Amino acid sequence: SGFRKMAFPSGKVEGCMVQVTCGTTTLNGLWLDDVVYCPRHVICTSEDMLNPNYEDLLIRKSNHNFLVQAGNVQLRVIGHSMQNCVLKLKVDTANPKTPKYKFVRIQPGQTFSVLACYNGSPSGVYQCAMRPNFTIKGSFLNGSCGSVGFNIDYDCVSFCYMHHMELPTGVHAGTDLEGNFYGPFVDRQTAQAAGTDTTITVNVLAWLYAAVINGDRWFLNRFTTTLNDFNLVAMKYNYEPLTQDHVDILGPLSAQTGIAVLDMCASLKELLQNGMNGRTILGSALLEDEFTPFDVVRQCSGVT
Amino acid sequence: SGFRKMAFPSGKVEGCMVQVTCGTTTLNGLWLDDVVYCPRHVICTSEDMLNPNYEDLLIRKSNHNFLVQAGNVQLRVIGHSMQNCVLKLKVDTANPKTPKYKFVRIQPGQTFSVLACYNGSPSGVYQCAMRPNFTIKGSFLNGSCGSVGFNIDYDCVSFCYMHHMELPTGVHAGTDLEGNFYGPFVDRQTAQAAGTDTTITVNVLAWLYAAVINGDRWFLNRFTTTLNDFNLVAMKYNYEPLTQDHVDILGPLSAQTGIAVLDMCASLKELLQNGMNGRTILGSALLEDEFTPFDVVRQCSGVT
Ligand SMILES: CS(=O)(=O)NCC[C@@H]1CCCCN1CC(=O)Nc1cccnc1
Ligand SMILES: CS(=O)(=O)NCC[C@@H]1CCCCN1CC(=O)Nc1cccnc1
Repeated sequence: SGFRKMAFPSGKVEGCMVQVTCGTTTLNGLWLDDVVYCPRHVICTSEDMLNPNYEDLLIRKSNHNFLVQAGNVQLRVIGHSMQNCVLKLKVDTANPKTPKYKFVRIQPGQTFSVLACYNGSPSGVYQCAMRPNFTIKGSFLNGSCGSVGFNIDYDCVSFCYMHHMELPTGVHAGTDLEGNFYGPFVDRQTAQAAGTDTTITVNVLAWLYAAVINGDRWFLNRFTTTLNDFNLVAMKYNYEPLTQDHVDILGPLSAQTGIAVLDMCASLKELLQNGMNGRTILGSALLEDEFTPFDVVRQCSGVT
Repeated sequence: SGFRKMAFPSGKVEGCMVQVTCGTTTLNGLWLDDVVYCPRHVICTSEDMLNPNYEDLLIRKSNHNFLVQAGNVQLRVIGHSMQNCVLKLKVDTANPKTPKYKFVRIQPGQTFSVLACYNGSPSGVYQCAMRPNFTIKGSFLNGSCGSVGFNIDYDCVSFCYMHHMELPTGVHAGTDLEGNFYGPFVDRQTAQAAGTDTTITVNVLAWLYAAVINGDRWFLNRFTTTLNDFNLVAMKYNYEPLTQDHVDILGPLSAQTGIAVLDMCASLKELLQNGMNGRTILGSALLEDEFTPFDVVRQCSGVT
């Protein structure tokens, strides 16, 4: 009973967080095996951030200039390299708490947990989604850079995000663990505006299935629709187009509830056109889109 | 930038979760020092749950009937006792991962993180609040009993909740770590209806301060009110009465933003009377009440 915005247990990732300092800038690093990954903007001063030339700035940096501390103990840096927008600091000690891990690059609409850190110390964990405009709506202050996003499949942590910046509008941008930004963003203090933050339709549908499974059924109507008809309405409301791949992904939820995917689309179409009328669904007055179909199945089945 | 429903990092609590089985019932236990705490209903069969006599049922149980497994290894039970609605199983091994801890009994309106577990294995973490009717709106399935709620102050985990049951309406009830239920609930499969789930006014105000700090200011109006005038409106909307103690607790948020607490009350009064008009505050279409003033300060300051 009940449906909550749930993050993965963060323990495995807490065991990887370290503090990285270069000059007067301190941010977070991810320590996996004998490598510490961190945003390359750790080498910048506030005056460098306006138009940094990372290759040039890195020439003035040596291994001993990167101070890495895990807990209250210092790690010895024996190498450093830049891969895209991340620095990889080779240390002389493999992280004894390194979990089984992968680096994955997620697609928009995919959700993940963020372990927000400051000074290499965890402050909290929350669930995010990669928006269709490649931003994330996180909760990050100065010092949170290097905090990571991840998913866990039993005992393997798939790291998908590393926090790099906040845009002037308060939304967030970062990279995968190979240092490639999600979206068109760059690690520079410049005019970077996000595109349209459309709603992740397949995720809203998954959450409507979660509401039916949990007893919230008032929005179920007597209508059906087609993908093309639904998509005409979805476009109008700034919702992402629904594809047959999304319908296939919702199949297990459709099977468990006996509600055909296109019927749920028609209910969603009426919610968009009529509004909620002061009513709530799973304690929310808006259509939640940061639960994937996989998250709904996992939460409704108790996957550990 | 940004404000998220954030849970505490769960690592310290993950190191305490064990599986407890008695007969055909398997639930979760909390292993701190050489004691495993778990709901006493682990001794019940589905036929016992209708009108259980826990003292009588416990007579038929011996130490060897409680199977405790931490990871894939079995713990030896050398004693057992019932304290209120929890069982304390003494084991021969102190939990090597026992963090610094306290057992606290929270008041309604207080928030906490829940590490939802099944078979002693963590599945997810989310943030909850003890409702004014002493229920919690969690996400718990069969097997989640024994999952705990907690707060962390630097390195000391204060355990405040242990999950025991779901009411027929899908809301949740549990105890503190001394086995005393929050509210009038009992660990019996019987007619237990919750009282009015009023809104935690002081928490809504704290979240409105968080919205102002994060740029969402559209709801700020040109009015002020008094505690008595505000409370007349609060009663009408099923909001908890606001006291001078709550005003004092909001003082740091009032100071940081320069918005007098009573002025924020007047903004909240207008939001109640006029509604949101299709607008959102911190990405929500309803007034969020599961952030305490302390949570707002902690998140807005980056406490680790
Ligand atoms: C906001 S801006 O005028 O576009 N300049 C961004 C500043 C630089 C641009 C280059 C990379 C470092 N940031 C710092 C940064 O974004 N820190 C931060 C703070 C809060 C939340 N998240 C991260
Ligand atoms: C729902 S009732 O008809 O009031 N009976 C409650 C059953 C017994 C009553 C006595 C204690 C054990 N529960 C089982 C229980 O609530 N399990 C569960 C399941 C999902 C979420 N959370 C917990």
